[PDB]
Amino acid sequence: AYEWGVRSTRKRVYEIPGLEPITYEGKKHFVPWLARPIFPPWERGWNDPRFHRAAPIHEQTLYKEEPCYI
Amino acid sequence: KFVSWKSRTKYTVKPVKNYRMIDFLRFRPEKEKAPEPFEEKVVVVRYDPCRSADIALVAGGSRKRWIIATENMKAGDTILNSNHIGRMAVAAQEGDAHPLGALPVGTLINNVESEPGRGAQYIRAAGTCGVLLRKVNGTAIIQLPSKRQMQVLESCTATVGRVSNVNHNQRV
Amino acid sequence: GIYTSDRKFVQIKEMVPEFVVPDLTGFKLKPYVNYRAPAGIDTPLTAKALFQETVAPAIEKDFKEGTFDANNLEKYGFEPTQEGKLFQLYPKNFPR
Amino acid sequence: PLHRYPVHLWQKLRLRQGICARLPAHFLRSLEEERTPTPVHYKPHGTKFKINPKNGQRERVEDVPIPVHYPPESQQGLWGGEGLILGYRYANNDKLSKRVKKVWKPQLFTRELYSEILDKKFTVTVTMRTLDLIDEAYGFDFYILKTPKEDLGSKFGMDLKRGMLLRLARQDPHLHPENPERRAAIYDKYRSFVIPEAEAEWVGLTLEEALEKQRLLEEKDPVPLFKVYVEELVQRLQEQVL
Amino acid sequence: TVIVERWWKVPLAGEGRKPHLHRRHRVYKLVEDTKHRPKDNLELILTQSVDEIGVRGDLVSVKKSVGRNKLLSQGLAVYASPENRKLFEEEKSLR
Amino acid sequence: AWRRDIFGRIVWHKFKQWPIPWYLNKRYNRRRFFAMPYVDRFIRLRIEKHARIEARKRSLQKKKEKILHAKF
RNA sequence: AAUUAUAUAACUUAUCUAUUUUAAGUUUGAAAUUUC
RNA sequence: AACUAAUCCUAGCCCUAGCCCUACAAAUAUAAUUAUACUAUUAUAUAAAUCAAAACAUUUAUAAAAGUAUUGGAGA
Repeated sequence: AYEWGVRSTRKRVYEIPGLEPITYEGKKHFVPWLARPIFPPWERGWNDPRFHRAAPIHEQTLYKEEPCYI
Repeated sequence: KFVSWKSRTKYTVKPVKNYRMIDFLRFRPEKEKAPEPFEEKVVVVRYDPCRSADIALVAGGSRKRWIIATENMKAGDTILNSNHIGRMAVAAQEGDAHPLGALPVGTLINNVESEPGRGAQYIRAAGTCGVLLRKVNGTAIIQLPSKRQMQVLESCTATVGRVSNVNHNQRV
Repeated sequence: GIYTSDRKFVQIKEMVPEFVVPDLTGFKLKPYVNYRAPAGIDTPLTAKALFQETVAPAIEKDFKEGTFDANNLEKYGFEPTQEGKLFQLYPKNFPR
Repeated sequence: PLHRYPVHLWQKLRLRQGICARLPAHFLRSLEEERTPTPVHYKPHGTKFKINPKNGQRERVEDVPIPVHYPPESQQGLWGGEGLILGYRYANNDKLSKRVKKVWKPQLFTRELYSEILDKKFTVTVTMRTLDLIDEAYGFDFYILKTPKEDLGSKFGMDLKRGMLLRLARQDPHLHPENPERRAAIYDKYRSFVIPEAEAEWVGLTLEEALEKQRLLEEKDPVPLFKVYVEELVQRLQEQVL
Repeated sequence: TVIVERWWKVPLAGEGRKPHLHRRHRVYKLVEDTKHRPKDNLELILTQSVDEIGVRGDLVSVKKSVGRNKLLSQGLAVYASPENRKLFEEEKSLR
Repeated sequence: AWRRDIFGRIVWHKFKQWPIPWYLNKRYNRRRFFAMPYVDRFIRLRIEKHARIEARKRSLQKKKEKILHAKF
C-alpha cells in the first residue's frame, strides 16, 4: 500500500548517588550548558477555560455500560 | 512554507481538496465485523485525477471506501473480500479479494501485495494483470507487470481480473 | 478588558482603574508655600531612621522587661510574607 | 595600547580574583594540577643523554609525543588511553609514494561492566586495552578510582569516580540496599579512596557546573533590615547592660 | 592500536624549547596498525561451549575480535582478572 | 537579577509577571539570555575600544592644552 | 592521444562480521604528467 | 580704494612612552525594543586562495652560535 505523507514531515552526573545535579531552574531559562530540570506539577490556583480539558466520558457519573442509540 | 497535504485524519469517500483516499489493503475488516469474509457493493465507477485507471467506489456494511476498478467492474456490481483460504476452488467474481490459496492456477489477478499485510503496490496501473503461474501449498507465483515473477505466501491478497482500460498496455 | 474568541470585547471591572480622590475640605496645604516660611533641610528617610522611630522603642521597653524572644519578631512589626496585604512592598502589586 | 599581561595571563588573573578565588582549595588544586597521560602510541626516551653517531658527542634528548585526537565519545566511555590518530600516511610506508589523508581508528566496542560500589552493571564503550587495565587494577571499581583523570581519559569515568568517592566517603546506606553487612565489606574493600565529602562532590565537575555550584553555595537571600536592626539594637542594649 | 612515526626529521629544539612543526613534518609513517593486521591473540576463559575451539572451563588463546566478537559477545568466554582467577582456582579446588 | 545578553554584556534583567511558570512558557524560554561564540571577538574589541577611548580623550585634552599655551 | 592512474568503486585475500570446519593484488577511474 | 574672491588657528589627529582589564519611568530577542501563556532553545573542521617561483605542478618567511650545518622543481 502506498504510504501517504512525505517522509520529511514524518516524526552520568544524574546517575551519581547521594547528590542532585545542578540545573538551570535557578536561572529560570533554558541554557544548553546546564542540565534539564524535572519540574513538579504546576498549580495555577484557578480554572482557565481556555486551557481547561474536559474530563473523560467514563469518569462521568451518568456513564452507563448499556449503549443508548440516539 | 511547504506543508504535507496528505494529512487527512479520517478516511472518507468524498473528494478531498480533488483527492479521493484510495485503499490498497483490500481486506481491512470494516465496522461491526469480525476478521471473516465480507461483501461490498460497487456504488459508482468514478474518475481519479491522480491515477491512470478509474476508481470504483466499493461500499459494504457501514463503511464506504474507494478502490481501484478492474477490467469488468461496473456500477452496482457486488465484490467479495475473504480472508479464508478455500479448501476447494472459491467462487471468483472479478474484483473480489481472495487469498492466493483460494484461487486456482491461471486466474488473472491485480492489486497484489508482495508480502502479507504490505498492501497493493503493483498491478495498480491500467491494463495490468498478474497471472498465477504456479500454486503449491502455501506458496504461489505471481507475474508482476514488470515481468518479474515473485513467490509470496498464500496469505497475500489478490484481486481477480485485469485493471480497467484493458488496452492501456497496448497504447502506441 | 479582555478580547476573547470571536473578536468580542469583554470589559473586566477589576482591571479598570478606579480613581481614589481624597477630600480636600479641611486640608490646610496648598500648591505653594510662603516665602515667609523658612525652608527645611532635606533629611531623606532611611530604614535605620524608620526602624529607630517605630521599632526601637518597643524592643527597648521589652528588652529591659526581658519579654523578648526570637520567635516574636513579628510581634515588633515583622511581616513574614507580603501576601494578604492589598499593597505588597515586594513584588510591587499596586500602581503609583 | 598594549596589554601589560599577555592574553594567556588573563585566565590566571580571572582565577586569582572573584568567585574563582572563593572556590574550594581541593577542587582548585584538582583543576590547577595537570598530569601527563600515560603514553600509548609513542614510546618516551629511556635515557636523557645519547651519543650522536656522526659527531660522537653526548647531547641532551627530547621527547616528541605523537598527535592523538580523543573524540568526545571517549568522554562518554572508558577508553584505556587509546585515541584517534589523525594525520597523513604514505602508501606502503615509503616516502617515495603518494600522500593520502588517513584517519587511524582503534577498534572500539560497547560492553557491560559490573560496579560493586554502585551494585549496578553499566554498558559502556570500551577497548581491549581498558579491559586489561581493569584486571590490572583488581576490579572495575578499583580501576575507576585508582586511575587518574588524564589516564582515565573519560568524563563518564570521572562521574563514576565522583559517585564512588561520594558513596565511599559518606558511608551511604544506598550501597547494596537491604544488605548492611555486604555494604560494609564494599566500603572496607575500597576504603583506601575514602575522602572528605566536600572533596568528592567537586570531583570531575565541569567549569560551568563548578561556577554555578559555587554561586549557589555563596548565594544568600536578602536579609530583611528589620531582623538586622533588631539584632543590632539588642546587641547594643545588651552591651550597655554590661 | 595504531603506531605512527614522523617521516621528516624535525630540527631539535634544544634543552628547553619546543620544535616548530612544518608541512613536511606533518606526514607520518605507519610502523604498525592492528587494523591491517589480523587480530592479535587474546587470552580468555570459555564460560560456555563453542564449536571446535574447545569446551567450557578451558583457557584458550584466540584472536582478539574473533574471540571477542563470537565467544565473549555470545557470552561463551569471559575475561580472567587476577582476583577472579584466584577465586576460580579456589572454586575449582573445592570442585 | 543580573543576566548576560546575547552580546556578552552583563545587564540587570527586570522580571515580568506571567500566569504560567517559565518552563511552561515556551516564548519566555524562546528569549535568549546566552551569548553566542562569535561574541568573543566583540569582547576583545570592547577592551581595545576602552583602551582606545582613553587615548582619544588624552589627545582631546592635549588640544585643549594648546589653547592654554596659545592664549598665555 | 600516449603514459601512468594504492580518489573511490568493485571483486580475490586480508579486513570487519557471522559462523564453521580500509590494506595488498587486479580492475575500472578522482586524477596526474607530457604532447596535440 | 572694484566686483567676484582672498586672508586666519585650532577643529582635531599621528607615532612612541606609560598602562591590561575587572565603567529615569517604560519596552525588549515574540515581528527585539508589542506590560501576561502561542513556537521550545544553538556557532564552528588544517584557513585557503591570491601571491612568489617572471607560466605552472612539490614548494613559497609571516643574545650569540648563523644566515652556519642542513632542507628545496638544490629554485623562488
